[PDB]
Amino acid sequence: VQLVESGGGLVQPGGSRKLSCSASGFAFSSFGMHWVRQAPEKGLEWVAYISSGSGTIYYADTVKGRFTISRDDPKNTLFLQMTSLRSEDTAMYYCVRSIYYYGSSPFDFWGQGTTLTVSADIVMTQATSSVPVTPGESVSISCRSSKSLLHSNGNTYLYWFLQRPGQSPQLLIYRSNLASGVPDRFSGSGSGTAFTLTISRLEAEDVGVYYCMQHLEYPLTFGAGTKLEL
Amino acid sequence: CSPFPLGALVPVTAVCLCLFVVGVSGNVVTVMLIGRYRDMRTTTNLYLGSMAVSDLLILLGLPFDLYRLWRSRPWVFGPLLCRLSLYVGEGCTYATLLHMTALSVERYLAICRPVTRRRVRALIAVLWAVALLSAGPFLFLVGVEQDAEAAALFSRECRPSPAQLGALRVMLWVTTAYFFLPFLCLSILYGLIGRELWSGHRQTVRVLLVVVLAFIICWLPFHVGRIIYINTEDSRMMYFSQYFNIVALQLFYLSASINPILYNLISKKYRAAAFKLLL
Amino acid sequence: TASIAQARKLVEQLKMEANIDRIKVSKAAADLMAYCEAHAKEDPLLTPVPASEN
Amino acid sequence: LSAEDKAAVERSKMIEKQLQKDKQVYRRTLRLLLLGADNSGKSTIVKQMRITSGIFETKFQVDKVNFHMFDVGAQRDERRKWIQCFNDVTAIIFVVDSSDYNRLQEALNDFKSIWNNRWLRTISVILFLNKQDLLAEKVLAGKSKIEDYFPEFARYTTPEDATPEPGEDPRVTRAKYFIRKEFVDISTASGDGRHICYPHFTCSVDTENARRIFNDCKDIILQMNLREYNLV
Amino acid sequence: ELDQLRQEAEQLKNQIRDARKACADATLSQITNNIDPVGRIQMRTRRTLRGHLAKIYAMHWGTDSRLLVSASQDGKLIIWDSYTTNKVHAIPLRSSWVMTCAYAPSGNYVACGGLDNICSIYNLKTREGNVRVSRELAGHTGYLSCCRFLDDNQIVTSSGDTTCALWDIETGQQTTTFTGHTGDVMSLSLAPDTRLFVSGACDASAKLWDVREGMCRQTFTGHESDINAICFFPNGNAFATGSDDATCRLFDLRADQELMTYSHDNIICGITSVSFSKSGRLLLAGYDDFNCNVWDALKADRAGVLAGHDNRVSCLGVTDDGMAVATGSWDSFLKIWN
Amino acid sequence: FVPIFTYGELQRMQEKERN
Repeated sequence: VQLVESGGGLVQPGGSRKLSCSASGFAFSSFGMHWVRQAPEKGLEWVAYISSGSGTIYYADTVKGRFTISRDDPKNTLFLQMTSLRSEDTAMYYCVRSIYYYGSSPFDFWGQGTTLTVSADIVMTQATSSVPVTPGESVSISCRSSKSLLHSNGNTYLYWFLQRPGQSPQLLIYRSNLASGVPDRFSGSGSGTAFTLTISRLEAEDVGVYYCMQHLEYPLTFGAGTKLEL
Repeated sequence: CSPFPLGALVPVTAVCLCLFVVGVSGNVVTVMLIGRYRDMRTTTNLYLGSMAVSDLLILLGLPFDLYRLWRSRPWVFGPLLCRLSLYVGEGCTYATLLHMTALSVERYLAICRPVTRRRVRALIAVLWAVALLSAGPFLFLVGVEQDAEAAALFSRECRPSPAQLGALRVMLWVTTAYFFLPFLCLSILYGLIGRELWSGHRQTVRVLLVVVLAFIICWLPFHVGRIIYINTEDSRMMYFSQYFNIVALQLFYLSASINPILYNLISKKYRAAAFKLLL
Repeated sequence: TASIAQARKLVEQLKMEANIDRIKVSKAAADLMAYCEAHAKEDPLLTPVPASEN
Repeated sequence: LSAEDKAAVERSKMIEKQLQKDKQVYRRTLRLLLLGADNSGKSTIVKQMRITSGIFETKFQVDKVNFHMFDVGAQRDERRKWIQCFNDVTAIIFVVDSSDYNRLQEALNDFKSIWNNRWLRTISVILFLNKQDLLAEKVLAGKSKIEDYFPEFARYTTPEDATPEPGEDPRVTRAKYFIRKEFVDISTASGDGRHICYPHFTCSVDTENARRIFNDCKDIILQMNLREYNLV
Repeated sequence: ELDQLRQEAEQLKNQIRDARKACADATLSQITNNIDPVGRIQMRTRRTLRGHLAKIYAMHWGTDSRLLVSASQDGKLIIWDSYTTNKVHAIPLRSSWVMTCAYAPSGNYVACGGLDNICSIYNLKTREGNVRVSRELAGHTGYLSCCRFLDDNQIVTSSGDTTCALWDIETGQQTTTFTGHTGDVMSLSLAPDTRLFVSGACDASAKLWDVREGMCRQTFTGHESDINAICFFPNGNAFATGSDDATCRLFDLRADQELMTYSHDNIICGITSVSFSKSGRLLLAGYDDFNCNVWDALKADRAGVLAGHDNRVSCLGVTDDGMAVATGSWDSFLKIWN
Repeated sequence: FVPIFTYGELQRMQEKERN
């Protein structure tokens, strides 16, 4: 699995630019694609979403109408026709794969991303923005949501992402359930409205910012981000 | 002066009752064998069951019609009853014709080849809808009773409307499409099936020949008599058309009653299921 | 020769089967009944649970 | 209904569409079973009819019709069990070398067991008498006669409707017709009109084997239609 | 020499018979004669799974009672979500004539077997997201009859070559071989402890096998035809075996003999699959009469009849929690009961 | 619907022939 984004550069306001990402090492047709931006010194924001076979497409309220997403399954590449660029649309976009089935782990792989230097919704909030901690001490991060994420089926649609300095976000927890490749030191538990991420023992490689996300509805909303200082 | 005096009416009534009983028994047996057994619910079996249901619905009209032709002066249970009496019968006739055409086409595509249950059911539903829509005008053009205070009340039974008779005429002239096209289809398809098989096979071609001959002899007189009816100009013409139309009625009921005899009872699986049900 | 080998194998197989501690049928049936009764309430098939648990 | 559930339902619908597409190829492809003893020349047919291993699949296409022929591999002679899987097939290709007068009884017993099977009661059997040249040579040389194996060969007479081939001696024709009659005697037994055998003569060099199987499959499909479509 | 060996074997068989008869102090039909009756257990089709292109032959429930895998001779293995009735994965098999399937207890791997004589293990947790062949276990000189996973690394397989083998997915070699049977093995049955398993073959007899020692300790007889199905009791001390004689028998490992017989003068069709409930009170068995009758394990009385299928019931499986039961048939449907 | 004349249309027709 590897995702290499291309098409970034300096574009004047109101211009047109199309980002292209090359997929390889996995079934690009079976996995759905997502676009998440990251403004400089800011948090993550969901841009759009496309299902397998271009059967289901959704856009965020801030990009609906202007930007359009398209995929090419035969060639195994993703396109993002970005028209009518604004001064506030400057951000680094990441291409993320996802698959939906019983036991799946959506948002498992995050691409390298590309930078584009131009020129009710469940709002997530975190009371702790910066928590300096020492190595080896058990760190506990708390999260708060405005709407109960507990669906009638009993599943909790909460996602935790860890973006280390100079690296793409990494999925830690997708539903208490531990993702593949993540050590067992991380653990998540909470109620329908209160969530807490507890670390058994922090290490030197655990430094970074923790971003939370809810997947109860299509308009995915990220959190403010909790950074840990060594 | 009376229509079809008692001299020849008693045999007509007797044969009508006999054909009605035979057709009702056959349709009931066919429906029971098709519903009770799952293996008897194939595409052709579904067509045969729908055709038998249509024929039975037509046979349920013999009662009322036997009453019209015996006593046409007294009431006919109101206009709505007659209108529906004429509409359900015409719709079931059109549905039977369309089902025969579809079964012939399916047999041709299956035997003369060099199928889906959903598709067959959708086609049957479309044919039923077309048959019910084509008979629509019969609910407004005809079926309305039409004529000392109570002596005045007598002499009333469905008759076509006097001013709208032209509409009924131009409609029955278009109804001929339900004869020429199915006749051509059945003839050509049976001829091709015989050329492929006969040139088991002998019995199949003989059954097909008997079926097409019965279809002709039973349906052509019906349309001929109806065309004569809409073309009545003289008194003797009407007198002859009365006999021609009662003969057409007898032939139509004979066909409706013998349909399962020619289609269902001739099959091996149908007879096997019938024997397994009775034992 | 394979015949003598198969014969000796079958002979040795019956010896291991004869020297087996076999308990009476009464105690085995009693144990089976006790096991079935110990889990009778925990069997959705034997006891139909309400529609809230299905 | 959460978004993950909707995505799962969409994937299920896509899988259903894929299965519906595969149905168009599965229902149209005709499956056939290839049976025969070790001495049978079925391998020569498989190698020439290309127009601890288990099942062997052979696929060929003639007249735009895709045929799938399967040959059993290392499975033992216990046929009553694994034969149930090959039911509902179009036909079963049964090849037997009629030139070996020694093991004809075993072939007849196998054909009787296959024809009188509880599960193959509605499956037809295509009989191919391979290696007719060796049979002709053996019956013309006079070294081994059929009377030494079957006592009825001396009393059998050639049918009146027998159309011999040009350049063939009457002895070879009589022998092959006697073998065909002996096979038909068991084929017609317990037939009940639900399955019919198709005796045919073929050889190792006969390239027309694909056409005979095609005609047999056409006839079987025609009979199945006549039965199902209420025409028999 | 051989004559003396056969005489000694006959004498040992007679001694074993006399010992089994001596321990028959009382039958199960007499002790359970005063127990309360089970009544009539009515089951209705809750979910109807369809999509297979050919006949369904085998199915198995995993650790989670929500996931379900079914095998069909069309060459496709579909994982069914019993709750949402959604198709999770589709595995295109290389060999269409599949006869069995297995679901690992961890839920990461699944196996299949048929006339190809090769057990192919498919990985479901591949990082690439596509189901691929993990190992092609070959070596059986016959069609594979049934496969069952012991753990995430070991798997036992049965074939019609009269021999069974214990495979190691890590290396792909037979760690243990069983050659005691005299007929084609049809189905296996793993104990809840995963230490012992009993199998039945066409020799009308079932023998208890050992995973480590690899030697048979007990041999059960009493059938008059081929044993097609076999299932172990939830406790692990007994098991039932189905045969084409339309008579199901219950055998106990501790008693080393039959305890009860399930038969009815109206049923003459053979048995294809046998299964037990969570507690073992109800015994479910599939018959060739297009129905699936439920028998009382302690009274042998028919507690119900399942006639939701229109073709031969080829398989039967009960969830680990007994919440629902699945019945597969050759009509390409897989209905869920309760 | 098989057209069959009624007693009413017989007398009407007869009265028309005799003017």
